[PDB]
Amino acid sequence: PIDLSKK
Amino acid sequence: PIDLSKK
Amino acid sequence: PRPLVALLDGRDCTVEMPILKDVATVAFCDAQSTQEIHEKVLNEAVGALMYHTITLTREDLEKFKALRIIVRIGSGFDNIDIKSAGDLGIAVCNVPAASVEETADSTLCHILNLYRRTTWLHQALREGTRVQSVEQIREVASGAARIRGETLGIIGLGRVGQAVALRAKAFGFNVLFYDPYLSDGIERALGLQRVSTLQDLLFHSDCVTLHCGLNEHNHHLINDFTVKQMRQGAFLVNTARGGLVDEKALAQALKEGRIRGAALDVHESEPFSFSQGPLKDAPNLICTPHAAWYSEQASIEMREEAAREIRRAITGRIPDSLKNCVNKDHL
Amino acid sequence: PRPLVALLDGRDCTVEMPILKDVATVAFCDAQSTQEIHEKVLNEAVGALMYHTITLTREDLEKFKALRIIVRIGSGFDNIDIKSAGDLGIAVCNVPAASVEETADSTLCHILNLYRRTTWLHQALREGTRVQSVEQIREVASGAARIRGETLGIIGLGRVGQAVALRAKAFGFNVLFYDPYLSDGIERALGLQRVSTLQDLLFHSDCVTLHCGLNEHNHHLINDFTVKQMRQGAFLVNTARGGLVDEKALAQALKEGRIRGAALDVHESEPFSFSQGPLKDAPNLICTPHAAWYSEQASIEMREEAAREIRRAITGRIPDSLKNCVNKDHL
Ligand SMILES: NC(=O)c1ccc[n+]([C@@H]2O[C@H](COP(=O)([O-])OP(=O)(O)OC[C@H]3O[C@@H](n4cnc5c(N)ncnc54)[C@H](O)[C@@H]3O)[C@@H](O)[C@H]2O)c1
Ligand SMILES: NC(=O)c1ccc[n+]([C@@H]2O[C@H](COP(=O)([O-])OP(=O)(O)OC[C@H]3O[C@@H](n4cnc5c(N)ncnc54)[C@H](O)[C@@H]3O)[C@@H](O)[C@H]2O)c1
Repeated sequence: PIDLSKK
Repeated sequence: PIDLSKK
Repeated sequence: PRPLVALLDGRDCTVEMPILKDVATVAFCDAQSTQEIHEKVLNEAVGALMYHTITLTREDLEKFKALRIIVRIGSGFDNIDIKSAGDLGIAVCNVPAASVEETADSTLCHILNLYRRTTWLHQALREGTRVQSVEQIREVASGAARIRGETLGIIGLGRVGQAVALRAKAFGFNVLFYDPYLSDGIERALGLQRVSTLQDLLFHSDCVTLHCGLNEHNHHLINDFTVKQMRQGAFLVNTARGGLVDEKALAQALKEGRIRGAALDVHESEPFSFSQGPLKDAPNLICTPHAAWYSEQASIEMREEAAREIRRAITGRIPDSLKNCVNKDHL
Repeated sequence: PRPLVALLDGRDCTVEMPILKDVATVAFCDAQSTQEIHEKVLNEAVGALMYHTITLTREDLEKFKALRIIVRIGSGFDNIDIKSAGDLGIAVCNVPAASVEETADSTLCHILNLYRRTTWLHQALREGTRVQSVEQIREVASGAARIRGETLGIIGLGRVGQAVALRAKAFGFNVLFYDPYLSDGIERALGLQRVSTLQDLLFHSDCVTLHCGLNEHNHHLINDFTVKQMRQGAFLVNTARGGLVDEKALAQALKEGRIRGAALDVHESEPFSFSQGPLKDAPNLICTPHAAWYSEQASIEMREEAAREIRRAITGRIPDSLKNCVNKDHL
């Protein structure tokens, strides 16, 4: 559920 | 083989 | 000396000829219409070879003076008033099963193209639909369902209908059929579930496919009323006769979504066109040019058969010399 | 306190979450590329969930500091260097068979769309192709062949391959397979013909379909050389791995006519596009967005499985606590 997408 | 098509 | 036989709706006798070359004067009219027929043909034609792209009502038949037998190259004889015909003294035959396989296969094909959406996937790519992540895959393919368990509703368990059931079970389908005029027990022999009313089938079906011969009772079998009897998002596959389905009711259902899809090889108005007709703008719709029966092998096969029937007549005696007659009890 | 697991090529953990909600910190990177991955993920990630839209070479793996296990959501683990991976101490698992049915069905579908040409018939009508007489039907459908008797050549008789053979026999196909690494006798159990060399199959096949796992030996299995080993007008169906077929050789064959058709769900360069690539202008060509596996049921099913594997690890012990590992013998 954590947005670990490179910005 | 006979062409009996209406003209 | 040699009776005359004419290929009403066509102009290719290359196959039939080798069989009627010495017992008849084969010619072609290619009359897409009942009136485009040559005069002398309606006058001196002992026999007649016809397909389906032309219907014959009593009004038409009574125009044939010397006609005594009509051979329908195919298993469908709904375009001919076999009754009024018989009462007129003209025997009508058909080719029982020369493309049963061709149709069974093509049918399961339309069923798979719906459940698997392989036809729309291709079409989609053909238009620039770019699919990168698995995320998009589930989107473009949003609709592809699992067949294992699904109940295949079959209406009409005839030659074709049965072939479909054999293939149907292979994919894990839960086949069940409906055929009022069918003998009792056949379901046991084939190990298939048999309902007694159309209402029951449409109620227990996720995918309904038509394989029944068109007639006076099943016309418009599928209508706004029977559609309400179907399930939500149910699939429809008609590779039998266009008169079986009410294009308007279906077009409405497809739009509303009460039917997740539809595959049609036969249509009310043939030739068919996505431009004109109720299905002018119907969602999830697959259509074929009434060619489910086609196959170079099946085509020649049925034509050689019809050719023999024409000869069993010109040489033998009507009707006790006909292997596949449909009005032997009407005259 | 709670190890970290990241969904490399994706951004939807709605399914996996309910299983890792209390044993891990699930997050998503949606890294379509190996470098688009978040820094901290490459630093603190005990486990990793990945699909196929991303490959991992030793050069990549050695970048993961805390990585100890990679779970491939699917049956394909060719995009991962399971070896270099194993030797690094990272276990790699896969979902053995969650969409075998989905693929088997979709495969037979592509096969039917070729033999029956139901996909092109529709497309044709969709463009205004008017079909009136039976004459035209044989023209637009010129190519539709009979399946009864045709020999279906199967390369790779695995989970999917076998499912295809069961369905194949149903349509009258004369199935025969080739699988070097397969145990002897299985052909008897399934009642199927088994050749010993790829040359033999391609020689006795009218339709060749690929169902073998891609690796170091079968890469470019189908090339200009092996194509010469195929029959004239033979069909090709690839729903396995794109590297299996040389798009250039096939594109050439299709054009020359040495291959009457081709169905592809997987391609060398994915995403696929009819605009770029060798098949830019290839005749008789059907393509799907690598979605033969898709099914709302199969999708969630495989994801819930991979989710368990990730937990059998974080909770159990590597590797004796993994039900579906692929490198248990490489480390
Ligand atoms: N799409 C095509 O190109 C194509 C290919 C083959 C045949 N035809 C059509 O296929 C259909 C079936 O062909 P077939 O060879 O199996 O025919 P059969 O061999 O005539 O099979 C049809 C079965 O339908 C049953 N039936 C009749 N009326 C019914 C009704 N109202 N409800 C339920 N069942 C009913 C019959 O008892 C019969 O067993 C026919 O309509 C025929 O005209 C079209
Ligand atoms: N198109 C898709 O979306 C999709 C769907 C399911 C699986 N996958 C692919 O499907 C293929 C088969 O899947 P599966 O689950 O049946 O796999 P298995 O279950 O891996 O079946 C493959 C079979 O191929 C055999 N094989 C390996 N190398 C071979 C070679 N060089 N020649 C002949 N046979 C060989 C194996 O011994 C095995 O029995 C794989 O390539 C996989 O990556 C893709």
